[PDB]
Amino acid sequence: EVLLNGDINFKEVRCVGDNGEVYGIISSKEALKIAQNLGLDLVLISASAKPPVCKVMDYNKFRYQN
Repeated sequence: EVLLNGDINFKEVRCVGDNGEVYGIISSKEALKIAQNLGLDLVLISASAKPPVCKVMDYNKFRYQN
C-alpha cells in the first residue's frame, strides 16, 4: 500500500527523519542513499504533497504506527 526504498522515483522529495530531522528537498535517489547509509527505509508519506514527503525511518515502526 505504501511505496518504499527503490520504488520511490521523484526528481524532488521533502526528506524528513523520524525525530524531526530536516534533510531538505533532495532527489529520491539522494534520499534513498541517505536512508541506506543510515540503516533505515525510505517511506513515501505523501505523493499528493509537492514536493512529495518521504521519511527516513524503520518501516516496521511505520507499519505498527498505522
